[PDB]
Amino acid sequence: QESVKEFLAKAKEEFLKKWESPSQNTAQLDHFDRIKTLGTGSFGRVMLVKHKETGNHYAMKILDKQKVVKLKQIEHTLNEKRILQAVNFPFLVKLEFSFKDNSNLYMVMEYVPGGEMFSHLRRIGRFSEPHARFYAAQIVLTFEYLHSLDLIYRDLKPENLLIDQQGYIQVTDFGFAKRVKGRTWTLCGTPEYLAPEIILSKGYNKAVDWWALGVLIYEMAAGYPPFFADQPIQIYEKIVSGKVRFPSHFSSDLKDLLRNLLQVDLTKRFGNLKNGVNDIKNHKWFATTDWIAIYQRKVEAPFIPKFKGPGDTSNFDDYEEEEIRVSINEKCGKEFTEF
Ligand SMILES: COC(=O)c1coc([C@@H](CO)NC(=O)C(C)(C)C)n1
Repeated sequence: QESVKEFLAKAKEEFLKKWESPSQNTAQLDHFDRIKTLGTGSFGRVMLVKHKETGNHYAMKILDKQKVVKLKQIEHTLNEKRILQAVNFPFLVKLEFSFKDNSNLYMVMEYVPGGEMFSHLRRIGRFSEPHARFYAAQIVLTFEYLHSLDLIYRDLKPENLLIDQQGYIQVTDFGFAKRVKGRTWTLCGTPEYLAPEIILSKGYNKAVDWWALGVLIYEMAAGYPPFFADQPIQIYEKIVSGKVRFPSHFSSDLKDLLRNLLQVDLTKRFGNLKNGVNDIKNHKWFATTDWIAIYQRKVEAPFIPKFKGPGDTSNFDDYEEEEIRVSINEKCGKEFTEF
């Protein structure tokens, strides 16, 4: 479709201009008040902050440079910021500022107050097929955009899909995203969502994102993932067998789509054939989807999250509140020069 082709050609031009000349050093820590920790990991955390002059709220991801180095995430953190400052799509969380100091790296993102899809899915149990399809369509369009820019996302899971004030998705966490024209090799992603070729240590490509979409759609519509088991080794055995059991409540169209996304042979997997994403967009499970209306945000969402305003944290959970310490000495300056 020439209109889609021309849209994607412009998207790639605009991405490349920012990719080749990345913004740097566009805010500083003492311009913000710290409000609350919204999540925390082995080298980073996300905190709600408020800009002291405008009053705007933001989600600030703070990465400790020394822990990034120890956990072998240098390149991944540089990928994340360089990609996020260069992309622009309705269903991606927007990076507003970035900066670093003696101790940390900071990415100041728009704050999405409705919470993770994960919380909502686990609360309700499972989504109906129309509800799962609304979210799936947004992921299909987002992956069409990213892949056209030669980006692989590599962290699709329900925790990374935030629900905005209109009930639409914002994908967050670009920590594993990478610009890859061909193959890449790093072992990364959560166990339930890993494609077989990642588990088997192969050179893999963008087809891993389409596999993960199959896992996500299955989990949204069933309430649990297709290769579930108690420990990773057992999850990995199920994935590489690719034997899947579908609930009888799944439609025949849903099972057919999922057999083609959860195809172990990556050379046969939907999204990775000659017709690319159009095998997915034209599949019968998506026959009711108006792709343009989804992109334009004209479809009424299945679910509007309950929250009181742009500062409400009630859809995220509670963590021990730790200091944001900044050393008097610069740490790991060389490794993070380009941030
Ligand atoms: C716009 O809002 C956000 O980007 C936002 C809100 O809360 C989060 C939290 C929990 O999802 N994430 C983390 O803390 C990680 C450490 C990356 C897992 N991100």
